[PDB]
Amino acid sequence: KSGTWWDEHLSEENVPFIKQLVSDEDKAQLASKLCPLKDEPWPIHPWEPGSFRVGLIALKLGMMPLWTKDGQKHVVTLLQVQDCHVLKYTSKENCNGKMATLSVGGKTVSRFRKATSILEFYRELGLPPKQTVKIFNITDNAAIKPGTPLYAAHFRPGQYVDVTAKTIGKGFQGVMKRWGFKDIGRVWPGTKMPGKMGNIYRTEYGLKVWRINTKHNIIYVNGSVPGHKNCLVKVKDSKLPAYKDLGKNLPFPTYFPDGDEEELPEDLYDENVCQPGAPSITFA
Amino acid sequence: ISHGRVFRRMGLGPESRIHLLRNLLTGLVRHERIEAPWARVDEMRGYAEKLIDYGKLGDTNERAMRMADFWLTEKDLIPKLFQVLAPRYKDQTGGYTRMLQIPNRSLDRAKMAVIEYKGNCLPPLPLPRRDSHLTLLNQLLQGLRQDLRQSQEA
Amino acid sequence: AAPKNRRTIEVNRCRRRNPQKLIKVKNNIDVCPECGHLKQKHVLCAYCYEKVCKETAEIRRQIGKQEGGPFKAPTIETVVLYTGETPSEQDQGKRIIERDRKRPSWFTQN
Amino acid sequence: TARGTPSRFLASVLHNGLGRYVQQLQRLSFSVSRDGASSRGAREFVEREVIDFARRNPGVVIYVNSRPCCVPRVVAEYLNGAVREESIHCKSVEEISTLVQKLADQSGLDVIRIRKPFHTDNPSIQGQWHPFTNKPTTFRGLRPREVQDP
RNA sequence: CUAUCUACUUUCAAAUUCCUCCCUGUACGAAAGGACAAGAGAAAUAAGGCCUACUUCACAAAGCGCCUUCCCCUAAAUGAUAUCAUCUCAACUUAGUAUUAUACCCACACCCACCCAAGAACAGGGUUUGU
RNA sequence: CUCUUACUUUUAACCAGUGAAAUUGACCUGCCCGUGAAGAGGCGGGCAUAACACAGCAAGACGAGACCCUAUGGAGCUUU
RNA sequence: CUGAACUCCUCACACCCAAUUGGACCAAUCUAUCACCCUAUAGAAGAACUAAUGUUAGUAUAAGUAACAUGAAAACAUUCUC
RNA sequence: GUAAAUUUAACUGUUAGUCCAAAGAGGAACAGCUCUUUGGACACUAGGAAAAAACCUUGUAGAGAGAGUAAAAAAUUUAACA
Ligand SMILES: [K+]
Ligand SMILES: [K+]
Ligand SMILES: [K+]
Ligand SMILES: [K+]
Ligand SMILES: [Mg+2]
Ligand SMILES: [Mg+2]
Ligand SMILES: [Mg+2]
Ligand SMILES: [Mg+2]
Ligand SMILES: [Mg+2]
Ligand SMILES: [Mg+2]
Ligand SMILES: [Mg+2]
Ligand SMILES: [Mg+2]
Ligand SMILES: [Mg+2]
Ligand SMILES: [Mg+2]
Ligand SMILES: [Mg+2]
Ligand SMILES: [Zn+2]
Repeated sequence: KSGTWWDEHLSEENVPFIKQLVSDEDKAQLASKLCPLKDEPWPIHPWEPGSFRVGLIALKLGMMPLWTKDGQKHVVTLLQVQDCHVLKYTSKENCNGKMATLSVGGKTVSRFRKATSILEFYRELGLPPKQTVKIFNITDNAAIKPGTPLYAAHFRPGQYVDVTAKTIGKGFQGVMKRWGFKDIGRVWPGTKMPGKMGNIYRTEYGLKVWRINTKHNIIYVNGSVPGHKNCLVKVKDSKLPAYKDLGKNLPFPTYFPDGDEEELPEDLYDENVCQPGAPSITFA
Repeated sequence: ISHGRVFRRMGLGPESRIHLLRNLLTGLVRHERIEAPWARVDEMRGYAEKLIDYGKLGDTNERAMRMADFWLTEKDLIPKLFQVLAPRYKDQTGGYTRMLQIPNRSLDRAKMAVIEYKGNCLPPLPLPRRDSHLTLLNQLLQGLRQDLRQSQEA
Repeated sequence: AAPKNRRTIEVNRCRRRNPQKLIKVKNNIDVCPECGHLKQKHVLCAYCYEKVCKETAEIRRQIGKQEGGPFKAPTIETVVLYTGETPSEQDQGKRIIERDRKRPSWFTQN
Repeated sequence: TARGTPSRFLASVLHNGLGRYVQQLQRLSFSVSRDGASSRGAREFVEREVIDFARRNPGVVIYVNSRPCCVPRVVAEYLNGAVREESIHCKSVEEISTLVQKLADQSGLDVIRIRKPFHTDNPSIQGQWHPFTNKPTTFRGLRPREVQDP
C-alpha cells in the first residue's frame, strides 16, 4: 500500500551489485545494435524527389565561435547525438496522417524511474530506455528498422536543419518581459497578459550545418537553438522551400557506418569553414 | 528567475546571511552537534566542510588562520579546529559532517535538521540503516550474484 | 473592490471542500524498529532522537563542570566513560567525562 | 403546487365496483360536548340526524362519545386503513350532515393530485403501437441496400 | 483598487519594409527617356529564441549583443440568343483565388526523499551516486 | 528619458499560530446580434457549454467614488 | 389547418382596477359570562409588518482573506551577531 | 332601443399625461419637440405583432387531459433585329 523505490529494500552489499548489473546490460544492449546492416535491415531505397527521411535527437552541449574564409565570425551550437535509436515504425494508414511516422529516442536514462508500460516497450526492443521520444514524418521509402542507431553523420555540412526544443522557462512574468509592454465590455481571447513565460516548444528554421564531428557525433549548427545547455533537441531537415530537394546528396534513409564505405574523417567541414589547423587566412 | 542561484537569501541581507551561518558554524565547532532549521543547516553545511579543509592547512598557514579567526567568533575554538578537528579527519578527503532531518519543531513547524561532525564523543544519532542482507529480497539477489560469479568464471 | 453579492453556502462548500483544500493522506509513515513508535521514512524517529538528546544534554552538562567557564574548549579529544568502565589504551590522553549511569545499550563504547 | 406536493394515479380499493360495490367508510367517531357553544351543531346532529344516518349506512359503525371538548371532531376510518379527522367546530346541522355524507362516499385514498382522470389496466385491444406496426414486410426480410445470395 | 462576479492570461512557427548593386543602358523607346520581376549585398523594424564573444554582469540573468523568419490572394479562347460580331448574370471548355496547408505537440510507474537549466502553490524533468 | 537591466530588503507566494473591515435583493452569475441598447449574464434570434481549486489581470458588472434650478426657509455682512 | 382568459361545451358562479367609500368576517390579547386538550356570546385595546437609507440583538458574506509576531546556538548556565 | 336620471342628506380621495389616428396653430412641412381640439389605448385581463406600456385581436373573473374561432407568415430582379 505504501510507496517504494528500487533500492528501498536493498542491503549495503546489494546496492553496488545491482547498480553494476543494470549498467553492464545497458552497455551490452547498446553494443548489440552497432551492426544494423547485417541484422536483416529493411530495404534500402534510393532517394527520390519528395522523400522525407528521419531526423535525430541531440543534446545541446553549448556554443562556439566559428570563422569563415571571408573573415566573418559565426556562433554555432554543438549538438551531440547520444544513444539515438529508431524505436517504432507506423505506416500511413495506421498513423492517421498523410505520411508514415518513425519514432526516435534520445538520451539513455535509468530504468528505475520509468513507468512499467514504457519499461515493457523497451524490453521488447532490446534497448535501454530513452529520455525523450520524438515522431518524424517519413515517406514509405525512408522507413528504418526499429533499433537502428542514428549518428551525427546523418547530416552533412552545407545542409539546413530545423531544431525544435523547449525554451528556457522564465516562470510567471509580467507583460513587460513577456510581451515588451510597459472597450467592448470584455477582454478578447488571446489578449497578452502576465503568465508563465518560456518552457514551451519552439523551432528555429533554416540553420546550416557548418561542421560534423564523427568521432563524438557532434553537429555544428549555425546560430542558436531554443532551450538550455544539456537539453534534448529534435533535429530535422529544414522544411523551408529554398532548402527543398537538397537531400539528393544526403544519406538515405540514414547513414550506416557499418555499410561498405571509406571511414569518414573525424571532422567534416563546410567549404567555407576555416579549419583549426589551416594557415592564417589572407583576403588577397 | 533564479537559475543557477546556488546560495539562499537569509536574514537581513548578504552580510546578515554570513553572520547567521557563522554563528551556526561556531556552535557546531564547539558542540560538534547542533539542531536548527533545515534550510539553514543545509546552507551552513558547505562552510562546515570547507572549514575543516582550512584547518588541514595548519595553524602556521597565515591564510588558514585568517579564515578561522573570521568564521570562529569564540577564539578558543580556533585551537580546537587546527589541533582537534583537522587531525581527526587527516585520513578522510571529505564527508566530515552528516546532516539528518528531524521532526518539525513544535512552535512554527519549521523543517528541522541535525548536523554533527563525524567522530564526536556524543552518543550516536539513530542513523537510518539499510535492510538486512538476510532478508528475502536480499537473499534472492545474493543467490543471483553468486550464480553470475560462476558464469563469469566459466 | 467590494463584493458585488453575498456568496451562497452552496458555492462556498464547493470552494472549501474541493480536493485541493483537503488534507492529503500520508503514506510514508512507518514503525520504528528500535522503539516501536511511529516515524516518517525520511525523518529520524522522534522518540529515539529525544532519547539521544536527553543523554547528550547530561553529557554536555558534565562537560561544562569540567571546563568550569567560558572560552575553555579543550585542545584534545573527549571520551565519555560510564560507571564501571576504565580508560582504554586508545582512549588515553583524552578528556574523560564521567557519567553516573550505566552505558546505554544503544550507546556502544568504541 | 403540483411540484410541491405528492401525487398518485386514479385507483380504487380492491377493484371496488367491479363485482360489487362496498362502502369504504367503516367507522365514524364523534366527540361532542354536553356543554359548549361550539358543540351545539354536533349535539343537534346527534339528536335528529345520527340515527337516520346509522340506519342508512349499516356497514358503518358510529361511536358518539360525549365529553368535555372545545373542538368537536369526527374521525372517519376506511377499509384501506386511512384515517381522516375532521372538525365540526361551530358547524350547523346541515353543514355537519353534508360533511358526514361526504365522508361516507369517499374511498379513503389520499386527496392529492391525481395525474390522469382515467385509469385502465387494458389500454389496447388491437395491440400497442410499435415502430413496425405500419411498416410493410419485404421479401426475404432484406435490409436497405442489402444483397441476396451474398 | 485588501478584486466577490463576468471576461481574459500560447489563435505555438508562412514578415514586413527602405536603400545599394545587378538585371541594363536591356525590354520598351521615332528618339530622349527608361523597365518589371529574377536575383545580390546591406540596413532597420516586428515576431521567435539565445549567451560564443562584447556589454550590464559573473555557477546565472540580461541588451546595448547574437541567431532564425517560408505559400497565395480575374482574364483567355470559342460561341449563341441576333447564322457577322459579342469575355458569357448564355452553355461548354482552359486559366484563376478561396479553400486544404506544412511544421510543432504525441509512450506512461513511484510520485516517499533529494536535486534541477522546471516552478508562486500544484505540476514537470533527473536520481544507473537514496552520502 | 532613448530603453530598460541586474541584485538586496520589504511585500509577495507556500507552511504554522492568531485573525479584521467596507461590501452583500436573490443567484443555478456565458458570447454575438437585435431590442431606445455605446442601457442586457437574466428579454428575442443564434452560438457556446461535464464538474471544481490556486495564482494573475483590470475590459465590464459592481463599487471606493463638484455644478444646476427649484423652498412664500435662514445667517453673516453691505448699504442709496 | 393551426391559433386566446373571445364564444360554446360539463360543472361552478359574489371570487382580477389605485386611492377612497360602504357592508361582512377575522389572528392573537385583555375583561364579563361561558367553556374546560383550547372554546362561545359580547365588551375592550400599546390589536396583525417581505416593502423603511429605522432601532436593538444573533449569525452569515467578504474570509480563514487583509493584517499581526520571536536575532543565533547551547548545558538554558552562558556565549555570539547586530 | 334602452335604464338610467335628477334632487336631498353626508363624505372621501384622485387629478404634474404618455403614445397612436385625425384637424389646426408654432418650430425646420426635425425630435420619443411646442400649444389646442376630436377619438382610441395605457394604472383591469389575455392572444398576436421577434423582444414589446401606447399598434392589432379581446375585454377580465372558477375547474376540465373538450370544441369553434379572433388577430396572426411581405414582396420584388429591371428588352432587341440589322
Ligand atoms: K452579344
Ligand atoms: K544589468
Ligand atoms: K446591446
Ligand atoms: K475590472
Ligand atoms: Mg525556469
Ligand atoms: Mg526572510
Ligand atoms: Mg527579443
Ligand atoms: Mg535592442
Ligand atoms: Mg521606463
Ligand atoms: Mg495562514
Ligand atoms: Mg368571458
Ligand atoms: Mg402599534
Ligand atoms: Mg480575496
Ligand atoms: Mg499578507
Ligand atoms: Mg516584521
Ligand atoms: Zn524509535
